[PDB]
Amino acid sequence: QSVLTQPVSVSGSPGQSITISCTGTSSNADTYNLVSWYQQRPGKAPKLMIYEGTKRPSGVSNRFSASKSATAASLTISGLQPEDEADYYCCSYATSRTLVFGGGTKLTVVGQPKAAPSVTLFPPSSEELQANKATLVCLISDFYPGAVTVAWKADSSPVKAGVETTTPSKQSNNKYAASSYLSLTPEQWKSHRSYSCQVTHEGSTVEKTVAPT
Amino acid sequence: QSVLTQPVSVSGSPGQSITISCTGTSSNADTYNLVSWYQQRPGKAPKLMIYEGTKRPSGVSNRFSASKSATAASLTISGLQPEDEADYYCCSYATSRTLVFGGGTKLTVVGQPKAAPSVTLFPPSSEELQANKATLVCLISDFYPGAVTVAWKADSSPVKAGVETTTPSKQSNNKYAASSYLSLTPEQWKSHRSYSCQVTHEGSTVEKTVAPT
Amino acid sequence: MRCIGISNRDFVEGVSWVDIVLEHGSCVTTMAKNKPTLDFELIKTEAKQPATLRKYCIEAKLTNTTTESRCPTQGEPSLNEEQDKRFICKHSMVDRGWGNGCGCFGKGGIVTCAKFTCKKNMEGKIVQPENLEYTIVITPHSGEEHAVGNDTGKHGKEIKITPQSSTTEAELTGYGTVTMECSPRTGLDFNEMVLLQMEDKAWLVHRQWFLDLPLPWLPGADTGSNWIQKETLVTFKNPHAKKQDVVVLGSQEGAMHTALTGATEIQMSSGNLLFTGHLKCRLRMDKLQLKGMSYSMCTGKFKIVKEICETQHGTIVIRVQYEGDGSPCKIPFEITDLEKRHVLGRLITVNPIVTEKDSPVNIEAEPPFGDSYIIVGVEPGQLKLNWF
Amino acid sequence: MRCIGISNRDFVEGVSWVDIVLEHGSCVTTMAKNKPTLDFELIKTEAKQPATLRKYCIEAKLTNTTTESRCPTQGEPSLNEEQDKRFICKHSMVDRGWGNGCGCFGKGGIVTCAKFTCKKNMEGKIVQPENLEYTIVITPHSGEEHAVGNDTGKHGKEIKITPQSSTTEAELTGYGTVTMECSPRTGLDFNEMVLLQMEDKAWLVHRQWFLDLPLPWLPGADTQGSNWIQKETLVTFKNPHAKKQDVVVLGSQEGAMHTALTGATEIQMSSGNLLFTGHLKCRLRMDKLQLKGMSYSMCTGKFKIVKEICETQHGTIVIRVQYEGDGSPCKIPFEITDLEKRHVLGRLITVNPIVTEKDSPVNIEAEPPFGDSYIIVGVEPGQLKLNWFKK
Amino acid sequence: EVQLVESGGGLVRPGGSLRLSCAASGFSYSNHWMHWVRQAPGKGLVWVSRINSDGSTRNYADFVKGRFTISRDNAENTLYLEMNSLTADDTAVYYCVRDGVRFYYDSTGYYPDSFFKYGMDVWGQGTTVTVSSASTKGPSVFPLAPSTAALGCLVKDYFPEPVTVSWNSGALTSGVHTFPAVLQSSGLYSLSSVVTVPSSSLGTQTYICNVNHKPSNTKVDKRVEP
Amino acid sequence: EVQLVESGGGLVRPGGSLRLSCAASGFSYSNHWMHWVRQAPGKGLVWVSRINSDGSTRNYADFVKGRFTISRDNAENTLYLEMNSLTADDTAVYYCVRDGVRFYYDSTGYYPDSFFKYGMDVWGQGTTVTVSSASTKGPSVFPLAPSTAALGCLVKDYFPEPVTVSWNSGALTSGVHTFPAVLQSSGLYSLSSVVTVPSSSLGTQTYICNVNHKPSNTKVDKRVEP
Ligand SMILES: *[C@@H]1O[C@H](CO[C@@H]2O[C@@H](C)[C@@H](O)[C@@H](O)[C@@H]2O)[C@@H](O[C@@H]2O[C@H](CO)[C@@H](O[C@@H]3O[C@H](CO[C@H]4O[C@H](CO)[C@@H](O)[C@H](O)[C@@H]4O)[C@@H](O)[C@H](O[C@H]4O[C@H](CO)[C@@H](O)[C@H](O)[C@@H]4O)[C@@H]3O)[C@H](O)[C@H]2NC(C)=O)[C@H](O)[C@H]1NC(C)=O
Ligand SMILES: *[C@@H]1O[C@H](CO[C@@H]2O[C@@H](C)[C@@H](O)[C@@H](O)[C@@H]2O)[C@@H](O[C@@H]2O[C@H](CO)[C@@H](O[C@@H]3O[C@H](CO[C@H]4O[C@H](CO)[C@@H](O)[C@H](O)[C@@H]4O)[C@@H](O)[C@H](O[C@H]4O[C@H](CO)[C@@H](O)[C@H](O)[C@@H]4O)[C@@H]3O)[C@H](O)[C@H]2NC(C)=O)[C@H](O)[C@H]1NC(C)=O
Ligand SMILES: *[C@@H]1O[C@H](CO)[C@@H](O)[C@H](O)[C@H]1NC(C)=O
Repeated sequence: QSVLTQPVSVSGSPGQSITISCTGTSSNADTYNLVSWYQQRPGKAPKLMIYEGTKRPSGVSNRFSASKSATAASLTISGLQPEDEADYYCCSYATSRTLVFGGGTKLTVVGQPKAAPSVTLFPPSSEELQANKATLVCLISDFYPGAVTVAWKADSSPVKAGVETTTPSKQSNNKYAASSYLSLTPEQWKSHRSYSCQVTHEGSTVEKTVAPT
Repeated sequence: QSVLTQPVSVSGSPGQSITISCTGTSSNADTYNLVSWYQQRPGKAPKLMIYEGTKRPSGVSNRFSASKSATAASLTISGLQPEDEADYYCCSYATSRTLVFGGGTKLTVVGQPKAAPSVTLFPPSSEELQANKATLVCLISDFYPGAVTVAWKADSSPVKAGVETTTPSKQSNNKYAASSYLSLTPEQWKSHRSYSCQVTHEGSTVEKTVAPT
Repeated sequence: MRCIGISNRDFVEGVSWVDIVLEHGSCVTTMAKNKPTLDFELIKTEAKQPATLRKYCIEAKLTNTTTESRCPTQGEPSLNEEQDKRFICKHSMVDRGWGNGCGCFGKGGIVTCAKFTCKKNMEGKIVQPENLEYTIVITPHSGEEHAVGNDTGKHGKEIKITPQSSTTEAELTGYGTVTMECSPRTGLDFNEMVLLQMEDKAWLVHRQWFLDLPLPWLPGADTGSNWIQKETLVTFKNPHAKKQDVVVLGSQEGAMHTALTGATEIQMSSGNLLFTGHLKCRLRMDKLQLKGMSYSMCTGKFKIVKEICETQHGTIVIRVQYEGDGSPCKIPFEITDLEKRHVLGRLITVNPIVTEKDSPVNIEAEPPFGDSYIIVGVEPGQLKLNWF
Repeated sequence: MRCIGISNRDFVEGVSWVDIVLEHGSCVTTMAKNKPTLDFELIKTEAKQPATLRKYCIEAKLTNTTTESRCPTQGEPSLNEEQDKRFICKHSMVDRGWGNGCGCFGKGGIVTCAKFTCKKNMEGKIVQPENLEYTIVITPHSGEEHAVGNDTGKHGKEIKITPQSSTTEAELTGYGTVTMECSPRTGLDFNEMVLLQMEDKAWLVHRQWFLDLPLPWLPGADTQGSNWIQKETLVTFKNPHAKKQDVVVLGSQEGAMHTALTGATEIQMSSGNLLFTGHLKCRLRMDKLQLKGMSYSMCTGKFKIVKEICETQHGTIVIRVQYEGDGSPCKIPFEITDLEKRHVLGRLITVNPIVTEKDSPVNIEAEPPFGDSYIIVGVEPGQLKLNWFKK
Repeated sequence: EVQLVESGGGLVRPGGSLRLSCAASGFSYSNHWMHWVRQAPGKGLVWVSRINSDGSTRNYADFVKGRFTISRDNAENTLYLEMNSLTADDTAVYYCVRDGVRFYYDSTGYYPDSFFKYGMDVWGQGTTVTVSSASTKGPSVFPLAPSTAALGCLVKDYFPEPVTVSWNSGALTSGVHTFPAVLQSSGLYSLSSVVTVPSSSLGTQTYICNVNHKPSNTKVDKRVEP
Repeated sequence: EVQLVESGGGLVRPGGSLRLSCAASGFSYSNHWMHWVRQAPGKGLVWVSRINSDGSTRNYADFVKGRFTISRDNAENTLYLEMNSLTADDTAVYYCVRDGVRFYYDSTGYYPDSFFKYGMDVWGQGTTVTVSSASTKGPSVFPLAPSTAALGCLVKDYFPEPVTVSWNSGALTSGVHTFPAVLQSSGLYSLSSVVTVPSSSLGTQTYICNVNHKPSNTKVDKRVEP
């Protein structure tokens, strides 16, 4: 067995050198010796960037280099360019016969200053409640870079059942927006004192709360 | 091979004696010697009424008798009562190894006065046409007995593709109603000058016509 | 009346006890003076406490094939499947080198595993002679309208016997009891034999021979997925040291059939047998009695409901209905010459009686050779029929 | 260089002409004075004009079972299936009577028909010896950086031969042509032998024996046919008590056949191609073969050892080295002498090692001598000196 | 007495397989012929198949080119029908049926004599087999505008049954008739609901139909005007 | 140069089966290992399966307990993935991928050495597999009332994509953001559209969202008020 974890997001400035880590659990030196890296630009197919932990295939820009240790593997991009903004995935063997990918890292090339998300939480509409349904709508807007994490809570209890969240998308102003949904029955909504939407962006958390009453 | 055909409907009055015929194609005297009759009341399982052309099983009312000839087999009901308002099916061998049923005969026992059907034909609604669909709705109501036949026509050409008709059902006033559907594309509806719904009841026909224009 | 229509029928008569022999597809009709005529048939034989000795696979399937190899000096490869008892695995050596994904040149270990699944098997059952249950159906010649040849036996008293519990009294409703003291007469004794059961076929074979079969087997205890001796039907091929292949050796069903030619074949049916062995019984009728021997003769006339037919043994079956009054009453029956001078034929359905006027009676009788007169009832309206 | 790594490898040296023996899983390395070293391999054997003699059913299935009976004196029953050649039928007699649906008592005729469907078959093919196509792969010892044991064959010239068209000239890009005059030496002669093909296995058996097999067959003429002859050989009708007729199959004869085919010449098979036991004795003329670049100068620069020396199963060694100097295309200087550098000792396998591009390393295979040896590649300065051990 | 209970009916995808199983009790099952008969909704009886006591004789109707296999287990008093390659033409109720009369002539139930006397005297309640291709779907509702006068609402393409319709939130009940649904070739149901009202009311009184489809948790309120 | 083209992706019902098929060109297919990788929409890459040259070694990820079978046809330069018992967790784009580096070490592509050097250097464009259970539906639209201020419309349970939203018949365009749809566990899509307006305008200016779902030919105009 083996599970590879990567940072959710990494933000860099043009000309700078950024490093993305790939760490494993129940892994060893052979896991990282065999790590490969893949670049996936938005809406495009993945591209092989690194293999055998540190070897770069021909055609891949010399701005990409990689290192590996007995405990982690890392990809380094020197001279960050806007075209480097993409999702990066690490991959290695999970067992002697099977491969596994990391969770992915969204690499942001900073053109504009970092902006924290604005969060609006809407309760179920009276109309929807009349349809024997309930949907909590958590609106996240005007943030940069375009990586956020979302947590829902019923009272103080984290909730994951029924939660569906969109991938952040560019707004008309080049910043990002994303949406999160918590689907409930009217009885569920009404059974708790409150619900909360928690948005984490660049290590800070904004939580909005609404109540049935 | 052998195919058994029965009348679509037979209407009788209480106390009267009615006879339902079962005629065969590619059949012979042995087909009719082996004819069996089955009664099926609405929503009930079939019941064996006659076997071996003329033998009546015990329990079956003595008001039911049967005859057979070299060209047809017949079931005769003497003294019609409201309780026998079922569909009747004949059955025999199609080949030395296989059986076949007739198409069935709906026997109506006239309890209340005969009422000719009222027919309303509705064209597709503008809303449905906006959904790139079209359905002609032919409403048949207030008839007794509860047997009708339905024919659709595009201009003068009989149409059978896309036609779906309900089995007549009792109304709140004990007379019967039935519905018929003709499913078309908007282009099909619009390609003809008119459509017609033809309802036949007790040997008379009522035809309503509507046009796209 | 059940025996009527079966060609392999016996007519056994006993002076005033009577020994009979029952086998599958053979019926015995017994008659005795002032005793009811009875029909016996062996309807089923069953081995009830058979201990499965061994189950062999005759047709197998290999699935879920998995392989792992290692480069020279990198040790022995291993798969988890090697610890799964449903998998057959084998280690070999292949030629490795630069051109084959190894840094140096040598023999790299390989290992191939496949899931052994049986598609067709054979079971060996050990059966104890005393546990062979027989089901005999005794049908009295009661004349009832439909009793004649009715396999259902809803009129015949079923009785189960075993080579030990040989003596059984069977009560026949309206006729009393009949004592049966049977004995087995099998072809082979079950001692040192194994009942090799496959599909719908069955045979009796030597125990040591059975155990010496080179096929994958499962013990009686595991009836399971850890097939023993899987090697007997699986083969690993690595002829050029390049790749290892796993190949099945193909269904042994017909091979077994050929091997089982010089063996006593038994027919089978989902744990029941159609054994070729005869059951020798002794039957006592001292407690049997003719039902209704005190009733008086029928006065009215009789009707002939069904056309006279001749059986394969020259006997005739006549279905007649009583139209008169008096029921329950005795039908007068006689079969004399054309001049009515002396009775000639024999009665099979002795003491034919009417129970209900509506229900007709079936009388079976042996007419004499040539022209005969079947007289049923008494004048007036006494039926007079002519026989050839 | 393709042979490097295979255990069943032969080293044949010509005293101009050379007789070699190719078989499956065997490679042959040929060497000759001032001639390129070549690697030969039999990659595939194929019978292209095999005439199906007879097809036998070894596992069958009975379906579409139909029965008809008649009451006594009502004649013989009949089904249309009795005229369908895919059906097997049999007439018998059963005991009939009142208790059995007949107005009278007697022997009523019965008839049972079933559809004979084959699930597994065996095909016997007659193959003409001259129609046996062989595919040989010739890989020159070109030293190319990936040429070593590369199965792809983007390096060796594929050539097809047959027992008749025994002589073929094959051109090797940069080395000229090689004349091959081959001849088959199979284990058994194909005259009166039948290539009994079943599934992935194959055998060579006597013709009369094949034809005398008691199994259902389809003649070579009717292939994809449905009128299986002798269906009786796998079908049996049982009516032991005259009560009912049953149709029973005799069970797959696959393993029975395998047991019968023990004392037969087994052939491996693969969807109409054969891995055959026999060998191909060829004669090879190298008079038109030439060392590529026999007029080249010695490399002047120094060489780097890109990959650790490895030993093959036959004691020879393979050294992959990269040229760092200037001059390419140039001849690689190579020598294996004693520890005291007095006299050349080991032999060269990859004769005339040459450099084509500085970036592309070269693979040289040589037979070092027994014991301590010195592998000298290049020239002073920086002349590579490697000591090798040979037990 | 004697009864037959079928099982195994339900939703099957097109091309799918299903096994129907009928349990018989209270009569000498092993000696009787057994048949399968079917009935498309609202249509007539269609003979499907029969099997004798042994199972040596199994007959099928022409429409089952080999897709169904009938079978039986006498000791378990069970009858089976294995169905493959099912299509929309096969949607129907399937009845397990006993041939009790043949038992009166051949008590073994084995012999397949040509054109033998038969009688299907015992029938099961039937198991519903629905071969369709939707999972859940709420209806689309369209108005049938008046042209006394009759007006209504058409409830198109929903699945499964049932749909309920009221008028004016239940206030209009006189003259209301909600029709049985039809199953279309698409595998979806449609029905219509109509009300006959005085023609003089058509300009003044508003008529709204309230359609409720609980399986999809859908409610629609459609206004119907001339 | 070198290309891979996948086929067979589309809508499948839960529990259904599908066969994906990849055509390879421009390289010696028979000597390369081949893999299947998937990616749920907007989510990360997930390795699914691999097969060697021979087909003697076929490996699968733990989440495919045996439901998918990989296969290949070397002479046809084709790769297959047979998928059964599909669930909503399997909706994703499926990519056909070549292991070009392993070719550099083992040119046969046969030997399944443990932890061998590999590299997924050639990828197809991917085929979309959507495991769902609805076909057409106009949406239900609910207002997200203001509590500057943000207000919006929630467009729930429609299928398929896409839905378009305008505001005030296209008159309101500043500050409008229509969000990508989410696919729910029900197999239906939902999206939201928001506009940020001055809070002072909330009492005076009417805001109406115009939702158009062309596949169902449905339009809804919902007014959003505080
Ligand atoms: C083999 O034996 C079978 C059973 O033997 C029985 O065993 C003894 C112990 C008694 O139970 C005795 O009944 C039998 O001897 C035998 O099966 C039996 O056959 C009869 C037919 O003769 C079955 O049906 C019964 O008859 C009527 C038919 O009525 C018409 O014909 C009669 C003349 O035959 C006229 O009088 C009438 O006016 C009619 O014209 C059946 O309809 C009825 O069965 C059904 O009745 C109602 C219908 O709703 C149901 O409630 C019942 O459950 C039945 O469905 C009568 O029962 C009789 O049922 C049947 N018995 C059994 C147990 O099955 C068989 O005929 C013999 N065959 C041969 C070749 O030997
Ligand atoms: C068996 O033989 C195979 C082919 O044999 C050929 O024979 C000789 C005579 C020549 O014709 C030559 O073309 C072949 O060797 C052989 O396959 C070949 O292997 C090479 C890898 O060594 C393939 O890839 C090529 O290399 C680069 C990798 O660059 C990195 O490594 C090199 C050192 O190897 C460094 O210098 C670099 O800085 C990098 O670190 C590949 O990336 C590239 O392939 C791709 O290139 C672009 C990328 O966009 C695409 O357009 C291409 O289509 C490729 O996708 C180079 O081509 C080489 O492609 C491959 N040839 C063939 C025909 O497949 C194999 O290695 C041999 N194996 C054994 C065990 O002997
Ligand atoms: C491998 O085993 C699994 C688990 O039983 C099974 O589902 C699968 O079908 C097997 N593989 C093949 C190719 O049958």
